[PDB]
Amino acid sequence: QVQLQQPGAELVKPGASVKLSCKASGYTFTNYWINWVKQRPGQGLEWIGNIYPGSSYTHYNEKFKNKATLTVDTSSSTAYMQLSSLTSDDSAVYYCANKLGWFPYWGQGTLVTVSAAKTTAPSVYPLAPVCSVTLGCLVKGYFPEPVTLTWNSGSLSSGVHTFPAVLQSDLYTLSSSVTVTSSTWPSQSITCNVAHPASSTKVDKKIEPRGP
Amino acid sequence: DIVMTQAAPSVPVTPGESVSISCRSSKSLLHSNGNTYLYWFLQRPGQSPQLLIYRMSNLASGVPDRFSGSGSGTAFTLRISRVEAEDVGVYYCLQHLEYPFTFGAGTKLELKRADAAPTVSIFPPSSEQLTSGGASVVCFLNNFYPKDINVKWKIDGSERQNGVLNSWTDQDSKDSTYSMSSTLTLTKDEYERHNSYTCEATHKTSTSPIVKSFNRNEC
Repeated sequence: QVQLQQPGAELVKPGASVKLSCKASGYTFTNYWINWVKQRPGQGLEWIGNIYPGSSYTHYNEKFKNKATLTVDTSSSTAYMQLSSLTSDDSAVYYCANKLGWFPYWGQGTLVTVSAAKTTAPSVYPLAPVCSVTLGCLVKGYFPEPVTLTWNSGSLSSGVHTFPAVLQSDLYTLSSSVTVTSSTWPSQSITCNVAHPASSTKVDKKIEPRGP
Repeated sequence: DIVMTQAAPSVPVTPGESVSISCRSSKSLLHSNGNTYLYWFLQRPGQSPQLLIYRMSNLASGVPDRFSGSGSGTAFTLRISRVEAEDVGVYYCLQHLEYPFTFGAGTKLELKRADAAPTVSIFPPSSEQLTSGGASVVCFLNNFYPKDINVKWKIDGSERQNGVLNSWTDQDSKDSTYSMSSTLTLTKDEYERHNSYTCEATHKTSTSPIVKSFNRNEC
């Protein structure tokens, strides 16, 4: 299976540069074009440029000629995009994608946040009901975006609502609910899992019934 | 550059009915090789774009036969014969005939389903948070329609407005409803000075308030 692996996040100081990676597997990397695409939060898709890894032949959108540089490493089958002198207009998700004949495949995207604020890992709190059943998970005080929240390591996916984060004081907070049959819990195990890529942290919190 | 125009930012549709989404190019996308160089994609929240149609009219593997693509050399249409909940998201056209490649600006589908009452759940602060000196109370109002909804917090019967932050989901991919989370953040000392906590909502599905409460010491 064709796959393109991108890191979830890069925190970048204003005026600094960043180099984004895109690791390819499942096909011959040198033989197909790699494209890069920008998406600002809540906005549309914009094409940056492409590169043919066997030769390093490139095309750039004129709009990005002084912002982006595309290269490859044919030993590690990795594509790279360097972005220079970042401003707040550069905060966005950046996707890599390839083209195998008519058929494109996409990476998951890297969220670049341009800010002088420091990385902060979240505090994660399990929320049991008041003394179907609904459980919650509160993810408080992190920076930058994103996190990845799952229930039971992704095996519990139905009846889940994970909400958009809210920003206050250079820190984000997010919540999630999950709704199961009352015979399911607390007889069986339900755990919230939270990964924060910018701090390389992963935390698990089992939901336990409240005591006296 | 070739300009790609999707003139509608959003299109409403009743579940079960057909919808057509338009895209126009500033010049013909017909190649000398006989193929028309036009893609359609669907993007869901937080996800990479999913291929729907390639070469203007070919249905991609795994995409239901409810989807089709047609067009001239400059006016293109994505048609869904019967819209289902899973079809919600933002639709994009893309030309790849000439560099630079260019996308249209996106069209969101809005599914106008039947009214649905919210399911409300309230959560006292986690004991683990209290050790840190803070106390967040959370209220979920889940699977309701339409999107408009009010929440009010009351402490010992008096309205509390400060310290409340709210967030809403996009339309659910299975039932087309909305959900909302409301968080009231207090210091531990403030939380411990009161006993009754109430999340009170209003929504068009009821002529009276929808309420969930707890007493801090009732365990």
